[PDB]
Amino acid sequence: KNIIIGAMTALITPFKNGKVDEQSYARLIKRQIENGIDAVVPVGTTGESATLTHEEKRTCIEIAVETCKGTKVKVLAGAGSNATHEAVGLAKFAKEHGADGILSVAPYYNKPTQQGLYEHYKAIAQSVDIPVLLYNVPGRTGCEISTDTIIKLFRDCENIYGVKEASGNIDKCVDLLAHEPRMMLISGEDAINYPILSNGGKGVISVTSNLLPDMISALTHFALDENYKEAKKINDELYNINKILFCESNPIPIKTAMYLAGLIESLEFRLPLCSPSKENFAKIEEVMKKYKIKGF
Amino acid sequence: KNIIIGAMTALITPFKNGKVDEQSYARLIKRQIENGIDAVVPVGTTGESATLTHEEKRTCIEIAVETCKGTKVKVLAGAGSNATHEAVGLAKFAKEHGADGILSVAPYYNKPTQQGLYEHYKAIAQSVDIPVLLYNVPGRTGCEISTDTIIKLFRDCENIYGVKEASGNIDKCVDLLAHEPRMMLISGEDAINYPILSNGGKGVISVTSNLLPDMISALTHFALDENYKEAKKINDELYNINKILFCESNPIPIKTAMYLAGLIESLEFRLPLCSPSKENFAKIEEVMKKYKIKGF
Amino acid sequence: KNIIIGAMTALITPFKNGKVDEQSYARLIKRQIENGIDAVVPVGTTGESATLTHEEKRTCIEIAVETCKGTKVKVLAGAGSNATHEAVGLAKFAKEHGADGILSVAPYYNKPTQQGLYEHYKAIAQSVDIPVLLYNVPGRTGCEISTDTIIKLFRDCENIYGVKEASGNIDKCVDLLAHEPRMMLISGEDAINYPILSNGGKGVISVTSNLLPDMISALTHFALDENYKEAKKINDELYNINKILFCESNPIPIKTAMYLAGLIESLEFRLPLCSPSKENFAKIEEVMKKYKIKGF
Amino acid sequence: KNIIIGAMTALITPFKNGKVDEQSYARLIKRQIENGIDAVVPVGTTGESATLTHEEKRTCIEIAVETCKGTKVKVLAGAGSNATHEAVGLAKFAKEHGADGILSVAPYYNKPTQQGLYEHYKAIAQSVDIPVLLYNVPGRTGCEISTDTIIKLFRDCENIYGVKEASGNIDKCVDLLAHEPRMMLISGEDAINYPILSNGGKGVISVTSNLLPDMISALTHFALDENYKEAKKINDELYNINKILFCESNPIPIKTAMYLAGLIESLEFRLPLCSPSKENFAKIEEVMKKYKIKGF
Ligand SMILES: [Mg+2]
Ligand SMILES: [Mg+2]
Ligand SMILES: [Mg+2]
Ligand SMILES: [Mg+2]
Ligand SMILES: [Mg+2]
Repeated sequence: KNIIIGAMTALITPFKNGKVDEQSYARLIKRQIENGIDAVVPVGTTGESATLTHEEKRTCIEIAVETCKGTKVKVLAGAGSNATHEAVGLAKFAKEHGADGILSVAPYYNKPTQQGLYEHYKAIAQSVDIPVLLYNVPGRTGCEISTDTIIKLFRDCENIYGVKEASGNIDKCVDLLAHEPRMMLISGEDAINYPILSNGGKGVISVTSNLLPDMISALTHFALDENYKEAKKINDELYNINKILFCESNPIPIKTAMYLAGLIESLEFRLPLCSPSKENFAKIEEVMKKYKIKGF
Repeated sequence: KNIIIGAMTALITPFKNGKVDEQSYARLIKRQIENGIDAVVPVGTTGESATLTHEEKRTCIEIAVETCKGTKVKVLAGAGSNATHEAVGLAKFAKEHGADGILSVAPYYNKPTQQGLYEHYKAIAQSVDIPVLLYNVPGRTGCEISTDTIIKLFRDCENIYGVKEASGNIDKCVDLLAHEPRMMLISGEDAINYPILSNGGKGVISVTSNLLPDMISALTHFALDENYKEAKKINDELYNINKILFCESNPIPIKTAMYLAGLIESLEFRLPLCSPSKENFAKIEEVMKKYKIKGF
Repeated sequence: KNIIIGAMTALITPFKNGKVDEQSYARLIKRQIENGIDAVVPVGTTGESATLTHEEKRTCIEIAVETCKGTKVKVLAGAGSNATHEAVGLAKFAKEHGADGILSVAPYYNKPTQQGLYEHYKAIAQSVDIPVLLYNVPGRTGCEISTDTIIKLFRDCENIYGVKEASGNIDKCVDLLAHEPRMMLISGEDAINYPILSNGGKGVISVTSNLLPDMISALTHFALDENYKEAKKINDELYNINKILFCESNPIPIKTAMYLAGLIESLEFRLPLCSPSKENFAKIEEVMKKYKIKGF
Repeated sequence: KNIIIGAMTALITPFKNGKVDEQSYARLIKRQIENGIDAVVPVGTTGESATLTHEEKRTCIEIAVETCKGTKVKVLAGAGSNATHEAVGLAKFAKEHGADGILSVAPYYNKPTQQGLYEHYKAIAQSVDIPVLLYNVPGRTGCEISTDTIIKLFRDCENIYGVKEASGNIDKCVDLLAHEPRMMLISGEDAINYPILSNGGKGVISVTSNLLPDMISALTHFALDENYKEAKKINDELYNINKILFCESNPIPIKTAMYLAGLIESLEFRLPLCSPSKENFAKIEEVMKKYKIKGF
C-alpha cells in the first residue's frame, strides 16, 4: 500500500478581516516544511473545516499542494463529511487538486452503525486512487469506528492504509496493531504521541507542531528510529503545552498560541468558535514561556 | 414570547430510488395532522438532515408548510448548523419558505465553548422574527448547552423561547425550570416524555409519533391538561417501543418500523445510514406487535 | 408485601471527640419525627457506615428504634456489605434490634455479575422476615442492579419490596415501574425527588431532610397526595441546596451544613472523609441562608 | 526509596468446600516463583479480599511469606480498606507477618476527596516502615487518586514509592512520569502492560500471570532491558487472553481458566461472586487453547 506517515501537522487556518489569510497560510506551511515536518493536513479539525466554504477548502488545499511542490512534504487533505455522497465528492476533489492523500473523519452527528461506517469508507476509497487515512475521534463525532471495522476496511480497500486515533484509548491501539500489524496507526493526540509510536504507530497528526514543529518532528523521527529514550524525553517535556493546548476546544488554544508567538496577525475564529476566556489566554501565555518557539 | 409547543413529530424523510418521495412525505404529514399532532418538525435529526441537499430541505419544508395550511398544525423547521454563518442562512431561508419557527441544533463536531454557543444562537435569533427553539443532544454533537447558557439566551433574545432536550438528564430538566420557569422545555427523548412533561415541560418533539401519532398526541395533551395519571399510563405502555426505536441509531429503527407497518414503500436510507441488522430488524417487528398502528 | 415508604432520612452520624454522640443522635431523630418524617435510615451512606464499628452500628440502630417507639416513624436500617456472608449477618443483626426493615446496598468494589447480585440478595432476603429495600448507587459501587435483576428479586423474594435509586437515570425509573408497577421505587437523589415521585415512586431516602426535614416530608406527602404543583414547587425551591450538598462527596456537605446550623457540636468525620475546602465551606454556608432551618 | 518492582502476580485465592485451600495456595505460589515472577500479591482484588476474614487474610499472607523465604521473590501484601483506621491496622498486620511491602487500594464506596485520600495514605505510610504502593482503580472504587495527589504522597511520605494503575488512561501514565520520573508506575491492566512499561513503568501486578506467569515475566524483563520489540511481541500475543480474562468481572474468568487448566481443584467463589455464564465459560476455554499453560 501507498502510505503517508511520519511527523504531520493539522494546519490552523488563519483569518484576516473575516477571510482566509492566504499569504499567512502559505508562509505557515513553509515554516512547517523548514522544521522537518513530513506532511501537512489542510482543512482538518484544527483548520476549522466546519466553517469554511467549499471554495475556501479548495483554496487551502491548493495552497498546501503548491507550497509542498519540489519538497519531500506530502499533502494529506482533510476531506470528510457525515454524508457519504459529499465525502466521496470531497475525496475526488482533493485528488483533482493534487493532494497526496486524504484524511476522512468518521461521520459526526448522525451516528452511523459499524455496517454504515464500512459502506461509507468503502465508497470513499473506491472513488479515488490515493491513500485514505481513517480518522476516529468519538468525543467530537458521537460515534466510534470499531477495531473490527478499521481492520476490515484496511483489508478490503486498497487505499485505506491506517487510522488517525484521537480516542485516549491505548488499549484500542494495542488491539489494532496486535491483530493487524500492517496498518499505519497515527497519533491524533499530542500528549500520548510517544506511547502510540512506541507501540508501533508510524506517525502523528499534531496540533502542537503548529507551534513547535521542530520538537514534534524530532520526537517522531527519534521514535521511528527506535531511539525511544530521546522520543520519550521530548514527549515528557511537551506534556504541559500538549495539555494546555486543549484548555478550551481545539483550535481555540493553538490559534491563541500562534497569535501570542507572532506567527499570525489576528486572533480570529469563525463562529461558533471564538476567543478563549481571559484565564485560559493567560494560562496559554504562561505555559509557552518554557518552550523555544521557532520563528519564520 | 411567541411559542410553539404541544405534541410535535420529527418527521422521517422517505426515499424512493434515492430521491425524496414527495407524495409519501405529504401523506405522512397528513396522517400526523389527523391524529392530533400540534406541530411537525421537517428535516430534523430523524429526517436525516445531514444527508439532504439545501434544495431537498427547502422541498421538505415547503411540503410541510403546504400540508399544514388550513389547520392549526405549525411547522417548526430544522435549520441548524455547526457553522454560524450557515445556521443564520438556514434560519432566514426557513422563514422565507413559511416555517412558523425553527429548531436549531447545537453545533456538532467543532465543540464551541459556552461563549461561542451564546454568540452562535444570538446571531441566529437576531436574523429572523419567528420563534427559535434550541436543541441540546450531547450524545450526537459532542457539546452541551449549559443551563446557564440556555437561560441567558432565553432572557436576552426575544425569539428564543425554550430548548428541546435529548440528554437523558432529568436533573438538568429540574435545573432549567427551577431557575427559569417561563421557558418551554420540550422532550426530545420519547421514553421520558411523561417525566419531562410532569415537571412543567410543555411538549415533545417525538420519534415514536411517526409510528404512533395518536398515542403520543394523547399522552402530551393529557399531561398539558394536568391529567397526569392518563399521561403516565400511555408513557408506560409506550416504553418498549420507545426503547426499541433506538436499538440502532435513530432514524434506522423508526424507518424500519414505518416500512414494516406499510406506511412507507421502501426501506431506504442515505449513506452513512443503512438497513438495521437482521437481528434488530426482528426485534423491532416483535415489539411492534403489542401496539395498534394507525393507517392512513 | 410489607413495605416502608414515604419521606425518609439517611441520618448523619455525629461524632464528638471521635465517638458517636449518642444524645445528639437521639436529639436529631426526634427532630425528624417532629417535622413529619415517615422513617429514619440509621447507618446508611450518609451515616458514614464504612467507618463505624459493628458495635457502633448497633448503638445507632438501637437509638433509632427506641426514639421512634410509640410514634408512627419506622426504622429502615442500613445493613449492606459487599460480602454476602456479612450482609446476611448484618441483616440478622438489624432485625434483632427492632428495625422495621433494612436498606441493603449493592455490593461495592468487587463488581458482582447480575447472577451474583441475585444470589446475594436472595441470601439476604431469606435470612430475615422483615422488608428489604435494594439500594442501587453505581457511581459509588461500580456495579448496577439491572432493571431485570431488581424485578426478578421483587417477584421471587417475599421481603424485597423495592429499590432506592441513586443513579441519575429517570429512564430506568420509567423502565422499573412500567414493567413492575407493584414495586416501591424510592428516590435516593434529592434533586430529582419530585420527578421520581411523579412517575409513581412512593418515597425518598434523603440527604437534604437532615437539614430541612419539614420541606422534604411536605414535598413527599404533596406528591403522594397527587398535589404535583405543590410538590414540584418545593422540589424547585430545594434545587440549589440539593445540589450544593454534593459540592463534595456526601456526607461532607450535609454534616458541614448541620454544624453551621448549630444542629451538631463539632464538624468531625472519620477518615478518609474530612472537612471540605474553605471555598466549599463558604459555598454551602451561602446557599443555606435562603432556607428556613427548623431548630430542635 | 525501597521499592518492589518487576513482574508481579495478583494471586487468586482457591477455595475447597468453602474454605481457603491452603495447600493449593502454597503450590500456586511456588509455581509463580519457578516461572520468573519477582513478587506475589496475596489478598488483592484478584484474591477476593472483600470476602475473606481477617483470619484468612493473615493465613494467605503467612503462606506467601513462608513460601518466598530463601528466594528473591518479594511479598507485596494487599492491605487496603475504605476506613483509614482499618487500613492502618491491616498495614501494621501485614508488616508484622513479614510482608515486604503493602498494596493499598484507594477507598471504595465512600468517595473521599483528594484531601481525604492524602490523609488516608499518609496515615498508612506513617504506620509502617515497609514500602507502600498506591492502587488506583476508579471503575471499582468510584474515586480517582489524581496525578497531583499521587505525586504529593510520593514526595511527602518516605515509604510510598509508586502506584499500581488500573485506569485505562495512558495520558495519566505520561502525566505521572513526566512530572515525577522517580516513582514506580506499575501496570494493573494486563492488556496495556507493554505501553505502560515502555513509557518508564517498572513493573506489573498482573491477573494473566496467574495462568501464564512465564509469559508475563518475560514480557516485563524484556521491557525493563529496553528489548521493546520482544516485550511488545508478547504483549500482542497475550491481548486475546488478556481481554477474555475480563469477559466477566475479575477474578471470575481467571479462576475459571485456572480450573480449566487443572491448576485448582474446584471452581469455587464466595458470594456475591459466582460462576461465569455457560457461554463465557466456553469463550474462556476456547481462548486458552492458543496458549501454552505451564503446569506444576
Ligand atoms: Mg518517514
Ligand atoms: Mg476486537
Ligand atoms: Mg444552576
Ligand atoms: Mg525476602
Ligand atoms: Mg538482561
